[PDB]
Formats: sequence, structure tokens, C-alpha cells
Amino acid sequence: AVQLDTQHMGTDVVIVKNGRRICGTGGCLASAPLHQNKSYFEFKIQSTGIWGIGVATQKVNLNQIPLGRDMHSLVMRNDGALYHNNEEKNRLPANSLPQEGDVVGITYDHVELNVYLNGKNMHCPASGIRGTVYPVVYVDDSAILDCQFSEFYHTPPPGFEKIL
Amino acid sequence: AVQLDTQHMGTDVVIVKNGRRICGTGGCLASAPLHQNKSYFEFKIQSTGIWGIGVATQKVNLNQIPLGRDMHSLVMRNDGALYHNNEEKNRLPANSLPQEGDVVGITYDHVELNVYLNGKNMHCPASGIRGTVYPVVYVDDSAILDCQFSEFYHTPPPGFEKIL
Repeated sequence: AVQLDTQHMGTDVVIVKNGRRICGTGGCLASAPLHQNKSYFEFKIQSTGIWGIGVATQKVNLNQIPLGRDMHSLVMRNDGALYHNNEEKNRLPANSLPQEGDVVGITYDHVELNVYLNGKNMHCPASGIRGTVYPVVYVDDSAILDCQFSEFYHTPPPGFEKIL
Repeated sequence: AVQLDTQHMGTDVVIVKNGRRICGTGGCLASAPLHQNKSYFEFKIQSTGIWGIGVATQKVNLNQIPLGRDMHSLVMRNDGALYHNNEEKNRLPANSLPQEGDVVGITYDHVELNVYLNGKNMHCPASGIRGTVYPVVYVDDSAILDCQFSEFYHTPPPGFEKIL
């Protein structure tokens, strides 16, 4: 099963619940790369705080909070802003700020990353990044995120499938 | 995917979140029978209230909760007691009763149903029932339960597999 990879996690990251839950401080890559045209994955915001979700290469520093500060990661942060190379690429409108209990869906097709909130397209795309990319997640400040790589709360957006 | 079956649900049952969440009032069968020798599945108690989890045949009345009151269902209820045919078969320890946020794991090996809480074997079996059985769940009084039929929070116990 695709899960949070304990071989690729930050120093103070805790992975529990069969590779599904991240807490502590830092980031983790998923156990498989986005080696397909169209990928969908989800995180449930069990406890909010500082967190973000997106894609990264194996060059990413998994102690970097927040991610998106350099070329190695593209993430939606907990404030809804999408960052890569320390540049704001897009932002969810304030009316759609992610809240505790939300499911955040990510699509990635190598051309763009898009965000879905509880099954709804936010239409806030950011251009894809260079290199071999993996799902990435980070937490701090008491955030707890749970991954769904196969058994989704939301039907994958059409054309997108679970990571193989 | 195995999910909550909207063809086999109580009158006031609401199934949302890609067939994974039950709310409202009444019971629901999962979409696949327990054909295999050893099955594991889970429910997360998103909101507590009146609820129960276990197995049932297609004869079960999904409006007449709680279940376990006749030959057609065997359930652990929100009080931690296991009932079949209107008899208390077993009961969790009084300081280990299920709580809101818990993941309840269920094994069924046709000999017995057993209960896990947060990956911990509760050693609380009840004898298996007659006929072809399905996973069953019911809710009322503001209970919300989310199923995991494949992407589990806890690894199945040795020999047990997800429903095929």
C-alpha cells in the first residue's frame, strides 16, 4: 500500500496508524512516486496547526517548515497559499480557508497541481515542478494529518486515479 | 471498492463521503459478503451517540435499532456489549469502552467475531451466526461512523485480510 514512508521523514516526525497519520514536527514523502499521468491523493485535517500538502523531490529537506521555500517542493500551506521556490504561486480564497475536519484532495498531472476541499475543485492551480516527485506532507504546532492514498472520502476527480 | 451499500440501508440512513460515512438513523450493510475464511474491517467513531458494528444477514431489519435483537445480526454496541438474538454474548472491560475518535477493528473468522480498539485485541469474542453475513453498522442520536474496508489505521491480525 502507498503510505507515509518512514525511510523519508524529518527528524522529529512521528508516523503512526499503519503509515497513515503524521504528527510531530517536519515532513514525510509517500512511499511511491507520481510515476503516472494523473494522480489523486487526500489528507484529512485531524488537528489543525501548521501543515501543508503537495509534491516534492527526494532532494527536499524534510525538517523545513513550511515547505515550498525552494525548488524541491510545491505545497498548499494551512493558510491556503501555494508555494514553490519561496514564491506564492496561487492561494485559496479566504472564504475557503481549510479547517480542522476538512479533507484536502490533491491532483497532479505534471502540468499542474490542483486543490480540492471536501470534493470541490478550488480552481487554484500551480505549475508542476522539475524532477521525480512524490506526495509530501508536513506538520508542526500540534497539527495531525491522516493520508488517504486509496480508500478516498471523495471520488477521484475525473481522469485522476490513485497512485499505482 | 467495498463500501456502505445504499441498496441495503435503513429509511433514515444517510451515506456520504464516497460510501464511507454513515449518519442519520438506522443500519446499513456493506456491499460485499464475508465469503473468505478470515475478514478484517474497521470503523472510526467520528461522533459517538447510539451505534453498533458487526455482521448481519440480508434478513436484518435496518430500521429496528439497536441490532443484535434477533438471529439476523451480531453487533458490538456503543455500550461495549456484544449482542445476538437479544442475548448479551460478551462485553468489553468497563475502563476500555469505545470512545469518540476510537478505531474499532472487527475480525470475523466464521467461528467468532472479535473486537480491536486502536489496534489492541480486546479478547471479547462472540460466536458466529448462521447464513451468509455482511458487515453491518447502525447509528442514531448524532453518531457518525466512517468505514475502512481496505486502507486500515491498524494492520489486520495475522491470517486476516480485507474483504475481497
